[PDB]
Amino acid sequence: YPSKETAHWKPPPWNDVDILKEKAVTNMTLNFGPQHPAAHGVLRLVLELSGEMVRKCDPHIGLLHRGTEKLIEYKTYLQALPYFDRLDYVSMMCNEQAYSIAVEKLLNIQPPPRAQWIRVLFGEITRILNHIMAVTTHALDIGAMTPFFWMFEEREKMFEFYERVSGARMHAAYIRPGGVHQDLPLGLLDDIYEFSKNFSLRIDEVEEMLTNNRIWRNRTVDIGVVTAEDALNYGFSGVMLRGSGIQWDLRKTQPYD
Amino acid sequence: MFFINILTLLVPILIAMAFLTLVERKILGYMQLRKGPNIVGPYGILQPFADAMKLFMKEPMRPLTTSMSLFIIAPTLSLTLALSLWVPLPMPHPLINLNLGILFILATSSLSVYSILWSGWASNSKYSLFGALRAVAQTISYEVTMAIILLSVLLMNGSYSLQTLITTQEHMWLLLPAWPMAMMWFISTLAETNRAPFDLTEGESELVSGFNVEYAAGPFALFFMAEYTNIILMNALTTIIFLGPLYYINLPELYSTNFMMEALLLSSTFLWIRASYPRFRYDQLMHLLWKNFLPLTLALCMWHISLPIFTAGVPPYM
Amino acid sequence: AGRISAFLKNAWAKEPVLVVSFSVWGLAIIMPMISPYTKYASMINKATPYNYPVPVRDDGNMPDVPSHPQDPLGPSLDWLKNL
Amino acid sequence: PFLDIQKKLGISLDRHFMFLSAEQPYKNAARCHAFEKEWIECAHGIGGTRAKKECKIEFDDFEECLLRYKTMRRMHDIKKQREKLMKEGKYTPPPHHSGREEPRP
Amino acid sequence: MWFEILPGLAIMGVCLVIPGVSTAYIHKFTNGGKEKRVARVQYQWYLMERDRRISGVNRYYVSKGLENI
Amino acid sequence: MPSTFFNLTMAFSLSLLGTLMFRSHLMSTLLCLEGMVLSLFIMTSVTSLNSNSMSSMPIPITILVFAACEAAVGLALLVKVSNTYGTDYVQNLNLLQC
Amino acid sequence: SRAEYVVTKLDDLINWARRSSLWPMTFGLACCAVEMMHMAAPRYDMDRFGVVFRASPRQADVMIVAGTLTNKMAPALRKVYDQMPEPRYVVSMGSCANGGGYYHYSYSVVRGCDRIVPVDIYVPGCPPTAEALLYGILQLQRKIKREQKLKIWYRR
Amino acid sequence: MNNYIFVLSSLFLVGCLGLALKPSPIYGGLGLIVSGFVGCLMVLGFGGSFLGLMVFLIYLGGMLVVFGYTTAMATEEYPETWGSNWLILGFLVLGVIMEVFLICVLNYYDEVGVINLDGLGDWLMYEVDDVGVMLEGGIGVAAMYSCATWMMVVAGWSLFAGIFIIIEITRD
Amino acid sequence: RMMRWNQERRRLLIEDLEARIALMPLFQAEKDRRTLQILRENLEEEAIIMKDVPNWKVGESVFHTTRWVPPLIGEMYGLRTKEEMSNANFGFTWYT
Amino acid sequence: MNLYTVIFINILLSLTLILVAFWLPQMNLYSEKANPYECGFDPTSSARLPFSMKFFLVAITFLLFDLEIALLLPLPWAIQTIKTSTMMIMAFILVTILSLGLAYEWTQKGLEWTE
Ligand SMILES: CCCCCCCCCCCCO[C@@H]1O[C@H](CO)[C@@H](O[C@H]2O[C@H](CO)[C@@H](O)[C@H](O)[C@H]2O)[C@H](O)[C@H]1O
Ligand SMILES: CCCCCCCCCCCCO[C@@H]1O[C@H](CO)[C@@H](O[C@H]2O[C@H](CO)[C@@H](O)[C@H](O)[C@H]2O)[C@H](O)[C@H]1O
Ligand SMILES: CCCCCCCCCCCCO[C@@H]1O[C@H](CO)[C@@H](O[C@H]2O[C@H](CO)[C@@H](O)[C@H](O)[C@H]2O)[C@H](O)[C@H]1O
Ligand SMILES: CCCCCCCCCCCCO[C@@H]1O[C@H](CO)[C@@H](O[C@H]2O[C@H](CO)[C@@H](O)[C@H](O)[C@H]2O)[C@H](O)[C@H]1O
Ligand SMILES: C/C=C(/C)[C@H](O)[C@H](C)/C=C(C)/C=C/C/C(C)=C/Cc1[nH]c(OC)c(OC)c(=O)c1C
Ligand code: SF4
Repeated sequence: YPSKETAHWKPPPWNDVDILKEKAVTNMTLNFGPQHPAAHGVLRLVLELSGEMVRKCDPHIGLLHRGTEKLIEYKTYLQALPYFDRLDYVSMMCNEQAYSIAVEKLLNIQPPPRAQWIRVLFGEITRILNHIMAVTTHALDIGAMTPFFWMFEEREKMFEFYERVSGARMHAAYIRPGGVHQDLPLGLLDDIYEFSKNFSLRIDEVEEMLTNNRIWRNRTVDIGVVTAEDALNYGFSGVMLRGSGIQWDLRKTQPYD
Repeated sequence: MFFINILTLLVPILIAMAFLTLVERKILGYMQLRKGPNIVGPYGILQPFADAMKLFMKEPMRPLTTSMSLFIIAPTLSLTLALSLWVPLPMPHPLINLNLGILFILATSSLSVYSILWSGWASNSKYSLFGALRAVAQTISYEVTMAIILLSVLLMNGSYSLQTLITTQEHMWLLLPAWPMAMMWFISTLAETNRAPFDLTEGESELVSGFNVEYAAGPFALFFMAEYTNIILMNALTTIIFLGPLYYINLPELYSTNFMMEALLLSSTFLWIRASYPRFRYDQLMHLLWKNFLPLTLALCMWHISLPIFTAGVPPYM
Repeated sequence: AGRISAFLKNAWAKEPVLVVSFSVWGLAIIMPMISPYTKYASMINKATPYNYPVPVRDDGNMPDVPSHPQDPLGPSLDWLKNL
Repeated sequence: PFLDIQKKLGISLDRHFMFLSAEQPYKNAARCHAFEKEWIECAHGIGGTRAKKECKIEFDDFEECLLRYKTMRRMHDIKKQREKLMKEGKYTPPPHHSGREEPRP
Repeated sequence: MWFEILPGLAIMGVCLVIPGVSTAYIHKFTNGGKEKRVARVQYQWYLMERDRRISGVNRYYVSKGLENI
Repeated sequence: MPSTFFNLTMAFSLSLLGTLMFRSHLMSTLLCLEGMVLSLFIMTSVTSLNSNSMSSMPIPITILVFAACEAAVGLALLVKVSNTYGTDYVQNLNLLQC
Repeated sequence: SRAEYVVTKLDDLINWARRSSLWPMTFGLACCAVEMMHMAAPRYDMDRFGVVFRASPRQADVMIVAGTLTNKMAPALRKVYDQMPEPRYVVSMGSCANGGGYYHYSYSVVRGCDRIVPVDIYVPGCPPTAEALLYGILQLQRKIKREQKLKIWYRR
Repeated sequence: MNNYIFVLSSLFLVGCLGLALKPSPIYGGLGLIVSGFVGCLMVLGFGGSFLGLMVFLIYLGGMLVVFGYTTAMATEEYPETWGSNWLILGFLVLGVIMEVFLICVLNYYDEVGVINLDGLGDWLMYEVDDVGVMLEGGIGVAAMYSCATWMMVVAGWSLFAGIFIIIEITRD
Repeated sequence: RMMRWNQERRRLLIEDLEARIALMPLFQAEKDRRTLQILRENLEEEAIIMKDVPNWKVGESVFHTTRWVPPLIGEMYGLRTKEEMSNANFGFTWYT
Repeated sequence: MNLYTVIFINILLSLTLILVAFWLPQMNLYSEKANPYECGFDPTSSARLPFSMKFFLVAITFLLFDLEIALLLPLPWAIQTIKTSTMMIMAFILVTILSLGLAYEWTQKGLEWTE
């Protein structure tokens, strides 16, 4: 029997499944950085979160954009060299080499035989420098802080080789188009050798703490899996390629020096 | 004369709590190939007092979005329950003698989780709310096993009185007939006290500082005093339960000295553990406790129910 | 009978927590059945005297109820002293 | 019950702890065990309607032991009459009521 | 070196022994040179109350032996 | 004892008023159903202790046992109400008038 | 006077506690922050001076600006500085922070962190060696040692 | 100390008054902890011990879960507190006035029956076996394993079934 | 070793309980006398206090039965100082 | 009484340190200092919005297991009974159905957090 007040009632659905106006899906939007012990300085990682599950990652970079490529245009090819120290400022002499090989190609000149061995020597010291920073600060974020202090004593010693050739612990400005700036001081290869004979024990101690640890494996195994074909299509390189099985290394495939 | 007896409990504990902060920073130091504090006083002995004084002259924070009643209550509760956990501990004679001391320890410990929850919720900040909801997750993880582990050990003891554990361990540590429960008990205490590799509520790496990110100054100092008091207590409790110190009715001084040596040693292993391992993921903390410890704890509960029955080894009621 | 050994070795390798949990669970249900001491658990609990043993009026037909506690009659706890 | 199964099977699932005078652990009587045991034996077999009138003496005594309404009333009257006398000044309690007895034993 | 940790570890040690020793002695000092009577069950509490009543000074720890009968 | 039961019984009435007088959240009405369990448990516990009836002390525990199950089943339903409308407001649960 | 003397020694007391507990904010921008990690490394062990890195600006005393401050990051640096409870100190470390450094003429760089926050100590270098930063940190403790807040309150 | 139990039951009453006004479930869970704690102290005053600590233990784990559910399902932008709304603040104050009135009134028309303010404390413990040994509430609660084993069957089954019940209720 | 030490503790408890049993007759004799005097001493004061109250029967019971009903604590310490009453209600439970 | 005294003493210390912390320091309040913290940028939304609980099923399963602790805690008194066979059989079954309940939830992906 219709009554004025129930004049708006509708018959129920034929299967009790009531259509509902689509519910608002809202995730928690969180700023992760810049000032955050894990952001590596200047990452404003804006995360959309459901609980603690990450729905979207929106890296906001540019908090350390300093116009290096425009500044380079007002410099000579030598004045511009120190900008490359401050790009990957953990891999200084490797950056200088990349810039040095470019200009040498354009100049059509060749660095001499000894300076190519100095540049590969310091090219690999810098890799050990870079991998210590990568490995231990990566372990530091996960929560293992001791390996960081063990290996940054080894970095303090490699900084001594940088200073004994260039006079600066980090920004050496030592690899230059055409060769290296100064020759090795006498007695430097002994110290590099003395360090190198002992360094594999240092790697062993770090590995004893991480490689077979079940709390390290659980935090890292099956995490951030990237397939080979997506590695290539995303522009990845280096370990991000060789971690996924791809056999590529420019030192092997397009060798320099 | 009872008030003087509070002084000789709450003051030595608070002094011992402070130096635990110094011992932590120096043991972590030498384990990391450095020296830790050693300038502020002879070998840093004054460093704890500097940090305390500085924190109580630091401006305290009253964030505009904060719920002040619970914001203030939470640190006050934290330090109260840390000190209150101590009054029943027999060393070898307790300040307050309770028949169900073990339950008083269980119940007081649980209620202290609400200082993490209320502070985090009252901060009205995203990182402090993440920290609080890890306190909830961490408690749901370790609570069920921790109580059952105590039940298993107390079926060899006969009661919930802590002072009766002294008499149970007159000829042998409970560590021997119970080392599987001690292993599971020990890991629970690291989870109970938010200690690495279980510092998930704080977890500076992922959350900037977790539940106490909006706390500065003296209110933040109270949270830490509570955290480090609990470390000593949980290891002091583990020393009574499992590593029963020597007790001679004629030499009560012997029990305290031996009790201290083992409590210091166990407290060091907390600092040793913090320097050695990476941090768990708080979802994996639940899986550790529910899929490993809990199946073992239920079996050991059933083992220790039957064990006094088929050896005629039922403990006495008194 | 042959596949089970393969399974048990497999579980024992990769799931010792559960293999230990089932064993201890099942070992706790057997041990009371076979121990030659399970019977004393009741006896010792019955031999613990909490309430006062209220004496009974000696009518005269009680030839196996002691008069004095140091009589040679009545329940004895020698089995408990020498247990 | 509505299906006296327990009575039929002769078991006792919950019939044995129905009231105060039931068996207690370690033979510890309940408060007012004597009175209740009397009331339940008075009203046994005569039915509920007869028992409501013919066991009123047993019940009103059990009800008084359990709830003690008259006892509190009576001790309220003694203390209130003594309050009145002491305000006027016609009664000073004995030494053994003011905290100065010679204790027994 | 590592033994420079000891100065703080030794302070912490002395601090953790004051609670146990001070409580044991304070109990003897407030209970006539005897351990503070423990009362877990009602029976033991009754014995203390009886001892308090027959002492003569309203203190349970003033024992009276065969001197008193 | 007399004064305690009156205060305990009035405590139960206040929670029955709280349960019967809804506001927005369904979770708040669930907490009043726990205010009632707590009042009943404390009454039963005091009754049994006062009368020295040890054989009745199992019963207060079962009340807690059968009160948790409701709290669990109540919270499980509150999850399904939230998964539908995104809140636990009672005013949303009104489709069944028709 | 006696009170003026007592105020002086109370001033040394509060200063000493702030000198002996400087908690820098975990916060570095570019390559200068690598040398700040070396100062925490074993050889220098700033922890032995009572210097502990704390992530939250509420729990931090000192903000060390260790790298380039770009315009995009300038408001955020100020915000975490505002949220530092007082007393609070800034160490500007490196040419970038000191005055822009190698990027002084860039359109996107703040020409010195001292346009954004008040700076207590300037540490030169690109980067300063960990000892240079350590000398600067220890030069901040001497600045605190010269603090005279309580005495000045007395003469108000 | 003669008013001790009366005060605990008065605090318990308020905790349920605050709870009945239903502010944000963050505070409703705070009232249950304080009422749970107050109520625990009452069972202790009357001679209990195991029953006192259990209801306190159980309600500590219940409000932990309830807190997790509030932040996920029962939270709005401006959570209500007892002072948040003038109307609720009125009935919390007024509610306390009424009890001060009901107690005073009902105490006037009977003097002994319900509230006997004149005799608070005189009637807390009625009897007590002064030379007893076996009297803890734990012994009474432990009877579930021997005498009232039926209590434990239904209790165990209640919890056992509940796991199956909730897994189906929450299933996707 | 736990087994052998718990069995020894069971014998020790039996010895300690048998000591109590050997003494309960003396406590029971004393409890009766102590309780009877306290009830007699309230009766000697009700007679004094409530002489001049109409329709008051001093010592009147509240029970139809003439069986001995043990007194409550409130009946027994009700005319004494509140300290005695607080002791009987909380003496055991608050001792710690 | 002692246990009440020692805890007020604990509370008064926690209160006393709270008062000194607020009335001793020199405080300088302004809006930008007292805003919430979020790594240097403004929050994009209040922190009071719903926060999905991915372990909710385990949360309510904690309640059911929490009350099953309340049933096992009387055991220390229960092993004092004459009816040892009964006490033990009831204990074994109780722990076994808790285990059977746990196994069912484990196999139903109930311990897994919802994605
Ligand atoms: C009288 C003093 C004695 C104590 C009184 C309090 C007893 C406890 C009562 C608990 C219930 C409160 O009763 C309350 O009723 C009001 C209407 O009045 C309803 O509340 C609803 O309307 C009111 C009035 O606009 C709004 O403020 C409220 O937000 C809304 O939910 C709820 O149903 C219930 O929250
Ligand atoms: C959360 C809020 C809690 C506040 C609760 C209220 C606390 C105060 C308790 C009020 C209860 C009655 O408190 C007090 O009780 C005593 C006895 O117990 C009453 O009675 C007292 O005085 C009367 C005379 O009037 C005498 O018989 C005797 O001295 C005593 O019985 C007092 O008149 C009353 O002041
Ligand atoms: C189909 C659904 C139901 C199936 C599941 C339930 C099966 C029943 C299991 C519970 C069994 C309880 O079993 C019952 O235990 C009680 C006491 O515990 C015994 O009852 C006993 O109680 C006390 C023991 O002190 C004695 O005073 C009493 O005289 C005696 O009968 C019963 O004789 C027994 O039948
Ligand atoms: C649905 C869940 C089911 C899974 C759980 C099944 C648990 C079953 C456990 C069965 C074990 C019972 O084990 C049984 O223990 C009792 C007492 O403890 C022993 O009984 C023996 O000891 C008792 C006292 O202790 C003596 O009074 C008795 O005369 C004697 O037989 C039995 O000889 C043994 O068989
Ligand atoms: C945990 C506590 C401690 C005391 C630790 O020992 C040390 C001292 C703190 C560390 C590691 C960082 C301190 C400040 C910070 C946020 C630096 C920026 C940064 N951090 C990097 O990695 C971590 C980088 O990696 C390539 C960077 O480029 C940059 C620019
Ligand atoms: S000053 Fe030099 S080392 Fe420091 S951040 Fe700038 S470029 Fe890097």
